[PDB]
Amino acid sequence: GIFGAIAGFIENGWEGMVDGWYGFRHQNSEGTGQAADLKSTQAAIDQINGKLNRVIEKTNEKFHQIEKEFSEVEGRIQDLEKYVEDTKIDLWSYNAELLVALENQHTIDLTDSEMNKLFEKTRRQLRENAEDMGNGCFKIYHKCDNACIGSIRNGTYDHDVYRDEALNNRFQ
Amino acid sequence: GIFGAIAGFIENGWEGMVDGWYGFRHQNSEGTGQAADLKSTQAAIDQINGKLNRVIEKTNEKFHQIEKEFSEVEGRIQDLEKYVEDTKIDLWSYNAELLVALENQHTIDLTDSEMNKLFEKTRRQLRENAEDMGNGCFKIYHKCDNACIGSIRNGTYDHDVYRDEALNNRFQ
Amino acid sequence: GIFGAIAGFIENGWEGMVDGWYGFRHQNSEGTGQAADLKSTQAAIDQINGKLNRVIEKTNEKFHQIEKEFSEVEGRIQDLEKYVEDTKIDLWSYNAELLVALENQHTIDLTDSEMNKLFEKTRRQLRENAEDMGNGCFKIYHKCDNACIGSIRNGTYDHDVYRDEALNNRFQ
Amino acid sequence: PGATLCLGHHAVPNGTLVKTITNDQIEVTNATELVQSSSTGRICDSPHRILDGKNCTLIDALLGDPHCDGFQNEKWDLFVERSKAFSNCYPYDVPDYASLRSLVASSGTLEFINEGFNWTGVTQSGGSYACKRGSDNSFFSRLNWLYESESKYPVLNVTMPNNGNFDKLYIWGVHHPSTDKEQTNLYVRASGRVTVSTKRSQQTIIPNIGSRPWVRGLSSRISIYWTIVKPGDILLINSNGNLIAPRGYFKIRTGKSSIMRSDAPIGTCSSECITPNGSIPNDKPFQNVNKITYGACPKYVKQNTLKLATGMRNVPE
Amino acid sequence: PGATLCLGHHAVPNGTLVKTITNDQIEVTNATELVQSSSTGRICDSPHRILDGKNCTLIDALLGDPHCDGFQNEKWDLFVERSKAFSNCYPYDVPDYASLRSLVASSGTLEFINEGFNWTGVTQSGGSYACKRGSDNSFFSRLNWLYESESKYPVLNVTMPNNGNFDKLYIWGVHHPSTDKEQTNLYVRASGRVTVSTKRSQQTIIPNIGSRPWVRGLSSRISIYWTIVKPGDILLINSNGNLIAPRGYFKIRTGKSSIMRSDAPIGTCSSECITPNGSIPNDKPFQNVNKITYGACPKYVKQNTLKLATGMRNVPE
Amino acid sequence: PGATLCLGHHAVPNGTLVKTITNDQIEVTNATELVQSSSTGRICDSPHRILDGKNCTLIDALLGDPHCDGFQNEKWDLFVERSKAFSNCYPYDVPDYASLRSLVASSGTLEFINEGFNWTGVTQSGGSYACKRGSDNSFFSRLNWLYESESKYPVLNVTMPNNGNFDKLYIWGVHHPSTDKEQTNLYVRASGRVTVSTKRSQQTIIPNIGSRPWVRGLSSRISIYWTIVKPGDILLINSNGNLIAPRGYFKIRTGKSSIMRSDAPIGTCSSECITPNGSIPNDKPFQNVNKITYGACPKYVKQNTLKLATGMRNVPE
Ligand SMILES: *[C@@H]1O[C@H](CO)[C@@H](O[C@@H]2O[C@H](CO)[C@@H](O[C@@H]3O[C@H](CO[C@H]4O[C@H](CO)[C@@H](O)[C@H](O)[C@@H]4O)[C@@H](O)[C@H](O[C@H]4O[C@H](CO)[C@@H](O)[C@H](O)[C@@H]4O)[C@@H]3O)[C@H](O)[C@H]2NC(C)=O)[C@H](O)[C@H]1NC(C)=O
Ligand SMILES: *[C@@H]1O[C@H](CO)[C@@H](O[C@@H]2O[C@H](CO)[C@@H](O[C@@H]3O[C@H](CO[C@H]4O[C@H](CO)[C@@H](O)[C@H](O)[C@@H]4O)[C@@H](O)[C@H](O[C@H]4O[C@H](CO)[C@@H](O)[C@H](O)[C@@H]4O)[C@@H]3O)[C@H](O)[C@H]2NC(C)=O)[C@H](O)[C@H]1NC(C)=O
Ligand SMILES: *[C@@H]1O[C@H](CO)[C@@H](O[C@@H]2O[C@H](CO)[C@@H](O[C@@H]3O[C@H](CO[C@H]4O[C@H](CO)[C@@H](O)[C@H](O)[C@@H]4O)[C@@H](O)[C@H](O[C@H]4O[C@H](CO)[C@@H](O)[C@H](O)[C@@H]4O)[C@@H]3O)[C@H](O)[C@H]2NC(C)=O)[C@H](O)[C@H]1NC(C)=O
Ligand SMILES: CC(=O)N[C@@H]1[C@@H](O)[C@H](O[C@@H]2O[C@H](CO[C@]3(C(=O)O)C[C@H](O)[C@@H](NC(C)=O)[C@H]([C@H](O)[C@H](O)CO)O3)[C@H](O)[C@H](O)[C@H]2O)[C@@H](CO)O[C@H]1O
Ligand SMILES: CC(=O)N[C@@H]1[C@@H](O)[C@H](O[C@@H]2O[C@H](CO[C@]3(C(=O)O)C[C@H](O)[C@@H](NC(C)=O)[C@H]([C@H](O)[C@H](O)CO)O3)[C@H](O)[C@H](O)[C@H]2O)[C@@H](CO)O[C@H]1O
Ligand SMILES: CC(=O)N[C@@H]1[C@@H](O)[C@H](O[C@@H]2O[C@H](CO[C@]3(C(=O)O)C[C@H](O)[C@@H](NC(C)=O)[C@H]([C@H](O)[C@H](O)CO)O3)[C@H](O)[C@H](O)[C@H]2O)[C@@H](CO)O[C@H]1O
Ligand SMILES: *[C@@H]1O[C@H](CO)[C@@H](O[C@@H]2O[C@H](CO)[C@@H](O[C@@H]3O[C@H](CO)[C@@H](O)[C@H](O)[C@@H]3O)[C@H](O)[C@H]2NC(C)=O)[C@H](O)[C@H]1NC(C)=O
Ligand SMILES: *[C@@H]1O[C@H](CO)[C@@H](O[C@@H]2O[C@H](CO)[C@@H](O[C@@H]3O[C@H](CO)[C@@H](O)[C@H](O)[C@@H]3O)[C@H](O)[C@H]2NC(C)=O)[C@H](O)[C@H]1NC(C)=O
Ligand SMILES: *[C@@H]1O[C@H](CO)[C@@H](O[C@@H]2O[C@H](CO)[C@@H](O[C@@H]3O[C@H](CO)[C@@H](O)[C@H](O)[C@@H]3O)[C@H](O)[C@H]2NC(C)=O)[C@H](O)[C@H]1NC(C)=O
Ligand SMILES: *[C@@H]1O[C@H](CO)[C@@H](O[C@@H]2O[C@H](CO)[C@@H](O)[C@H](O)[C@H]2NC(C)=O)[C@H](O)[C@H]1NC(C)=O
Ligand SMILES: *[C@@H]1O[C@H](CO)[C@@H](O[C@@H]2O[C@H](CO)[C@@H](O)[C@H](O)[C@H]2NC(C)=O)[C@H](O)[C@H]1NC(C)=O
Ligand SMILES: *[C@@H]1O[C@H](CO)[C@@H](O)[C@H](O)[C@H]1NC(C)=O
Ligand SMILES: *[C@@H]1O[C@H](CO)[C@@H](O)[C@H](O)[C@H]1NC(C)=O
Ligand SMILES: *[C@@H]1O[C@H](CO)[C@@H](O)[C@H](O)[C@H]1NC(C)=O
Ligand SMILES: *[C@@H]1O[C@H](CO)[C@@H](O)[C@H](O)[C@H]1NC(C)=O
Ligand SMILES: *[C@@H]1O[C@H](CO)[C@@H](O)[C@H](O)[C@H]1NC(C)=O
Ligand SMILES: *[C@@H]1O[C@H](CO)[C@@H](O)[C@H](O)[C@H]1NC(C)=O
Repeated sequence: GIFGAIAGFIENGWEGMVDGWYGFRHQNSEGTGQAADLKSTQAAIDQINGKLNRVIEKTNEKFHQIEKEFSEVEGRIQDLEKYVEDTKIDLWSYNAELLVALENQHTIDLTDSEMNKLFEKTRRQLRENAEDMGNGCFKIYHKCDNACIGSIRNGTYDHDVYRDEALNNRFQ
Repeated sequence: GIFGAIAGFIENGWEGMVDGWYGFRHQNSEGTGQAADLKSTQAAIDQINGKLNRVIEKTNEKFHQIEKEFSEVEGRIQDLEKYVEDTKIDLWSYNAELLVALENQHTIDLTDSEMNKLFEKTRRQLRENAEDMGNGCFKIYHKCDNACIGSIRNGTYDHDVYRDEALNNRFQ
Repeated sequence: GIFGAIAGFIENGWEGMVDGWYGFRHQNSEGTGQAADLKSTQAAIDQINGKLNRVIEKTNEKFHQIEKEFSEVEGRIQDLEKYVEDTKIDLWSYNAELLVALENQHTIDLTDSEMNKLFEKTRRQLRENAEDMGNGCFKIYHKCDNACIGSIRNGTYDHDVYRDEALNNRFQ
Repeated sequence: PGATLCLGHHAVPNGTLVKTITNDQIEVTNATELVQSSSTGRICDSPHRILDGKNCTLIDALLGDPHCDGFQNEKWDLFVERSKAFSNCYPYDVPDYASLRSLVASSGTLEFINEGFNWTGVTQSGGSYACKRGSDNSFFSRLNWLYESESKYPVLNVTMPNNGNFDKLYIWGVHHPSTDKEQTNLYVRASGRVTVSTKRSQQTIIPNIGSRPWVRGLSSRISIYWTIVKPGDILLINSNGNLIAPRGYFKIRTGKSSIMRSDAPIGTCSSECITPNGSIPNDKPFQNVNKITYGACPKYVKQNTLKLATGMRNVPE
Repeated sequence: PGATLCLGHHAVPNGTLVKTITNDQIEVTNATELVQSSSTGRICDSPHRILDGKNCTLIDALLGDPHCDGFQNEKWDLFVERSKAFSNCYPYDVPDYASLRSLVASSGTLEFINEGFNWTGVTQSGGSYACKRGSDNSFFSRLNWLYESESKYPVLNVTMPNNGNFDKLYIWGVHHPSTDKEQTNLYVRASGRVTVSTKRSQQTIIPNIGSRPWVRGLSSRISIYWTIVKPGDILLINSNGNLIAPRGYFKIRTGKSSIMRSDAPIGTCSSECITPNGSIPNDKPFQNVNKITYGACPKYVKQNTLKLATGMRNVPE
Repeated sequence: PGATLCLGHHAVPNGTLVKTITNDQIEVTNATELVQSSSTGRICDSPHRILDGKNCTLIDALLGDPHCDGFQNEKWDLFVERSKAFSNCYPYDVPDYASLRSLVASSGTLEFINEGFNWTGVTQSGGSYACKRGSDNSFFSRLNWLYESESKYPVLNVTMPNNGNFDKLYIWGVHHPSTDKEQTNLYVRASGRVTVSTKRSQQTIIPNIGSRPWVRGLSSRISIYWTIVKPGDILLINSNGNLIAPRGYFKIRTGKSSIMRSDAPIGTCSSECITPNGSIPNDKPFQNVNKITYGACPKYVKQNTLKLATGMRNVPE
């Protein structure tokens, strides 16, 4: 939420996008289309798998410990054994609760970030040939058929080819 | 501080804004004005109240424990009782110190974020009719009376109505 | 990584920049140059030194404690002494591991942020006289000799002086 | 022919400094305190059942020291021991005093059921001027000082089965006379022995004759011991002298009761969290009042202040 | 004459709620569970060496209670004590039972080496009908009940040096007769004494004559004690009556062995983490099954669920 | 007719790998080490007062073993016990050795004040060839071995009030003879008894006659005990034999003193943090040298390295 893309200027997600986390929808002279962006998708997945691998990193191995259940009342020493264990459990429970809260806050922000990064990358490709409509969409001011849209999706769009046509349409 | 709006490209806060956390000041043909933006204000407040509710979530309830003050020297068992409690207190003190540091760092960044989001939302509304002056202000290149400014503040500004007038003023 | 500047739209770092963390490289009519930006450099250093000072803030001072190594088998009380210490060490080891992970994630993001802030500050100075080429570079559409480049680096560039020349070159 | 539209944020003239990951002191518009550092100084008498021990420690109310007679069969969530408490009966010691105090405190009741032990052959209800009850020499109300009858003290061998469905706590004792004349006068034999056993456990205590420092009139002592008997188990008391017998058992319960050392007065108010300094509110997550607490309490920490930011950075002009 | 290009992200129809710093419940596209909350109910017999105690506690297998004869010289990583276990030999107590159980459990072996103690002047291998082995009155297999020979009991004074390079655990005992006739019949003298010493330590136990509650045929008891002897040190046993002698020593080891109270059945599977409820997987960092565990285990926490987000915020239309 | 202006950041040819929330290994331009993992191997003699025990344990310096005479009335912040230490006086044991060592170590002083106990009727200053002081048979300097005078040993009954304003630590003992002839020769009576009491506490120890393993010439032993007496309280020592009497009291203090087992040599340097490996710097927040520490120390952790990034991601070309 901290970049304002997901659940922000992008109104909602696409349930019909099943082959990626992020991607492109277009409308042009030949129709409409949808395509997943694999690099941004993979960047967010790699980060989430990294944090998952860290959280499950290593299992403490413990053997003989102290007793934790008691059938007889004893007083002082049993009070201390119980207090030590209860103290330990409360602190680990705190660590677990905080860990998940921090990680989940960070996961929501990093995935929002990757969405924003793809948007900013696309904006920069388009240079003076498109305008940001404010809802995650670019209005592209020149004829842009399927190969042209494809060139934008794979980072090879040449803005100079269309600049004259786009400037003419943009400025009356 | 991480987005560079608050204490960054916005030079300072407005002590005279008393009905909101974020908002708009304008100068036009009819005078000057100030108005709070409630949605951004409320978004930051909701987040801060969420973190406050979590920090105060549940009070551990403890009953019979161990003794923690002693009138007689005893040696080994008393050493251990004291060490257990001192160990516990130091760890909770660490948790409390870290919690407040992390939360306060995050609160400063989220409020900076909400300021940036409102700025970016306004920029996107204005399309080709204004330019970013670099200090949180837009220079609007067309006559924009009080209703027009109001339309920007409530998200109904129609950039097409003014585009011809704005382009003419922008480009000589 | 969360802003997408460092290790993102800026392809790589500059090993030859030895007098600052961030800065400017230019090409113009008089040649090429490199200059460090001290304010952004200092802002990131100040933050890192702040977090370093906090991590080393205060050394707990402990005196008489419990025994932690034993030459004789004893059973219950020794089990508890060992368990208390092992419990403590595992929790401090957890705190240390988490602290460094969180701090390092934050340091990478704050330094990325400062790079983005300098880029955004420069973009805003240039107004309509330059375009973002998508790789951290601005194409400046007017003659901009060494003093002019210097004016951009020290925040005194006057975009109005060059706007007519720049608009003419930008739009055919 | 145009307009200017400026985006911005509020500020306050009176900001407050907070700590962050990167800054020891940075000013935000507002903050809230997370460490409870004050107390009204009163222990609220709701919602927990407070029993003010007044002049009595828990152990003296257990044994039945005469000035503690008002505590017979009492209950509590929190027993409050006052620093002015004093013993005023037969001078005594409890090996593992701390443990007996703890297990009774945690049980939360002095509910006592008399049992008819068969003390045929001995005299009962020995007394002492160190332990007066009104006008008469007396003794701990829950203990039974046995001694010779018609110049004999037979080997006592008595039993008390636990045929109920709950645990029984027995408090008993051993008398340490100060001289050999006392020993033979009270128990005939030159030395006594007290053995208290169950199916699974046993305790034998041998008394020791000799002078101790004069306390409340006496150089002799008694030593207090305890035995728990589970359902289906049996108490067996075996002695040839110096036995300080139980008169019955205390019902042991489990639950949330405890004990606190405090001189704070008790007031009419409600508070979930009790410290020896008095009750404290529990709206904050941490507290610096006292590491000793009872109830639903904030966690004790060393810091006396921790400010949580509740607003943006304060950037005045 | 143009096109529209929209950037966006996926969503799912079935999101899952998670907690964050700022939100008690926010929907993400997916999450994974971090708290292990279930068990198959079986203790996997790999990779740790499980020894099912069955009807025997560890201490009864140590001492050599006849129905525990099958445990002689056994080893284990984890000794599992069943709630149906029972003693069926001479009624006994162990002062500091918990500690002896612990140090043997942690040692992980009942390996026993006989030693030829010089018991000249006494009869050996006393038995009792409370401790039958097949058809015959018998006794704890690792203990040696000494008593008078030809109506005398001389002052026993025997030694056993530790000339090896490892520690020796000696289990020994003291007999508490129920009557004076038993005492004189078995040990001649009116009261016994058992002293077990090393160069650096000593223990003296005085037996106590008297009735205890009838258990398995008897009102008498034995009390169990233990002594460790390091290399170069010497065991010296000195007694004038009531000695329950060791027959040798147990080899003490260090390592990863332990003991667990559980009624869960043992199965053919492999699992690093064992709880009294059964083995549990250890792919999650936390668990809410049991604070008692053995092996490579998740950490016990109070929460029964903690969801880690593995996807973005879910924003459907 | 234009220019290009590129924004950018530095890099280094020699980056360093760090851990993050999302990355086990990511390269940054610089990092700093947070775990102290080395020691010079020397215990710095400033700023804490180090007392090298050399051949003496703390308890042997307390009791007054002759080769420990140089430690009389010593003070320390940290008493360092060497592994080569040895006892060379009467063979002894301390029940709860660990606790007496701890309370003296924490007190930080062996300051001893002689008191004139009234030992009328007994001979004082018994000695032994196991405890030579120069040419003469001797004994622990702070203890007073009492025995018969003119073939009698009367019931000793002596008192020592605490009329000062500070606590007194008394060290006393009980002699265990190896044979009955020793017992009667030294104390006339066939068995002794030592009772040490205050207003509120009492200890009775019965000696035990018999052989222990030969140590430094002897099969007998002494057992060491201790009693603290608060202001307004009184010490009363009552014995009919085998008493090893105190010669006075040790002043008990509270403060920051402690004790450490270490063979590290002491050097001329200053260091706030002491480990048994030697002093360590305390500029880092954590350390992996030793869980045993004294002073202002980093916190012990299992990791031997933790790198804190002090620079941006390193992105070379
Ligand atoms: C082993 O050694 C100890 C120590 O010497 C002996 O213990 C002492 O025993 C005597 C009894 O013979 C005790 O004497 C009693 O002292 C009581 C305490 O008095 C204090 O308070 C008054 C003011 O009220 C002060 O003036 C006084 O100095 C004390 O500070 C008195 O209350 C007793 O007096 C009452 O009885 C006597 C009759 O004996 C009358 O004369 C008095 O007027 C009054 O009615 C009494 O004097 C003494 O306290 C014990 N000391 C300790 C330390 O315990 C043991 O007796 C001895 N054992 C053997 C077997 O000999
Ligand atoms: C100190 O005081 C105690 C308590 O009074 C005495 O201890 C008792 O001693 C007697 C022995 O004289 C014990 O009696 C024995 O009880 C056994 C337990 O029986 C239980 O189970 C049966 C059913 O199987 C029930 O009917 C019964 O009520 C009990 O619940 C019996 O097994 C014994 O009986 C066998 O032997 C006798 C011969 O004596 C035969 O008559 C029987 O048929 C059978 O073969 C026996 O009766 C009694 O249990 C002890 N009680 C306790 C609490 O320990 C001490 O003796 C006394 N000390 C001294 C020195 O006097
Ligand atoms: C109960 O049972 C124990 C064990 O049997 C008896 O304890 C033994 O008592 C005897 C005394 O009669 C002790 O004998 C002494 O041993 C000392 C240790 O010597 C060691 O070192 C030498 C080398 O220096 C080795 O050669 C030797 O083997 C030992 O390893 C010696 O120092 C003593 O010798 C000195 O005195 C004798 C005079 O008796 C001279 O002959 C010698 O030359 C020398 O001057 C002495 O021999 C023995 O150590 C004890 N053993 C243990 C394990 O304690 C108890 O006595 C017995 N109790 C009763 C009441 O009988
Ligand atoms: C039994 C009796 O009456 N003995 C006479 C004593 O008064 C006197 O010794 C005096 O004893 C005083 C304390 O006496 C009691 C007491 O503690 O009050 C008297 C109690 O009735 C008695 N109780 C029983 C069950 O015997 C009790 C008991 O013996 C002891 O407490 C055991 O330790 O003693 C006080 O100590 C006086 O200082 C002392 O002089 C003797 C000899 O003087 O005469 C007896 O007639
Ligand atoms: C020694 C003997 O045979 N004594 C006869 C007893 O049978 C009888 O008292 C009866 O004793 C019963 C228990 O007897 C044993 C036992 O525990 O089995 C018999 C053992 O052989 C004996 N072992 C040794 C080494 O002496 C053992 C021992 O004395 C005790 O366990 C010590 O506490 O006792 C049972 O208790 C009966 O209830 C009881 O009547 C006596 C008198 O009746 O006659 C003896 O001939
Ligand atoms: C008292 C005395 O001189 N006895 C003679 C003994 O020398 C001898 O038994 C020998 O005793 C040796 C140890 O003797 C001492 C000692 O420990 O040095 C002598 C001390 O003066 C004496 N101290 C006191 C206050 O009595 C001390 C004491 O009795 C014991 O330590 C108590 O346990 O004993 C050594 O053990 C020899 O091995 C032993 O033969 C006897 C009989 O031989 O003759 C006595 O004249
Ligand atoms: C709640 O009650 C606790 C316990 O009584 C208070 O803590 C105690 O505070 C006193 C302050 O008077 C400490 O005693 C003093 O220590 C200084 C040195 O620090 C010394 O110079 C004085 O002579 C005096 O001894 C005492 O150590 C301390 N006790 C504990 C266990 O920490 C606390 O102040 C009370 N808090 C509130 C909010 O009422
Ligand atoms: C694993 O085994 C442990 C230990 O047996 C289980 O914990 C135990 O759960 C029972 C639930 O039946 C608790 O007993 C019950 O408590 C309620 C009140 O909470 C009471 O009304 C019932 O009459 C009964 O006494 C028991 O306290 C608890 N024991 C401990 C030590 O916490 C646990 O449920 C098992 N977990 C799994 C996943 O199998
Ligand atoms: C500081 O001193 C401590 C304590 O002496 C050192 O820790 C000890 O390190 C030794 C390494 O020689 C450990 O002993 C060895 O263990 C291995 C198996 O791990 C075994 O194969 C060897 O035969 C030997 O027994 C010892 O367990 C360990 N002690 C403790 C209590 O952990 C530490 O290395 C020293 N650190 C520095 C920086 O000097
Ligand atoms: C979403 O999360 C669920 C549950 O955390 C994942 O389901 C697991 O999938 C793996 C791999 O197929 C299986 O081995 C597990 O048994 C599944 N666990 C459960 C509880 O069902 C799921 O794969 C995740 N990913 C997606 C895209 O749904
Ligand atoms: C990068 O980190 C290293 C090591 O953390 C720094 O080296 C330290 O420099 C200080 C100041 O000159 C010395 O006092 C330390 O002794 C050095 N430590 C080590 C381990 O070499 C270095 O200064 C940091 N900065 C740069 C720019 O490299
Ligand atoms: C990018 O897309 C264009 C248009 O579809 C295609 O011709 C070209 O081969 C692609 N290049 C890369 C590097 O993907
Ligand atoms: C927005 O403001 C304009 C101008 O003041 C007003 O006419 C219109 O009703 C407003 N609409 C909404 C949805 O707030
Ligand atoms: C900025 O740079 C220009 C051009 O080099 C120079 O003339 C001017 O003095 C500088 N001003 C400041 C404030 O640095
Ligand atoms: C009580 O004990 C006496 C003496 O042992 C005995 O005679 C009597 O039967 C027992 N029971 C009752 C109820 O008196
Ligand atoms: C065993 O003890 C007896 C009696 O003390 C003794 O005579 C004998 O020599 C000792 N040794 C052996 C091997 O019998
Ligand atoms: C010491 O004790 C003796 C014997 O009990 C006694 O006679 C004497 O008065 C006491 N006091 C002094 C100072 O000798």
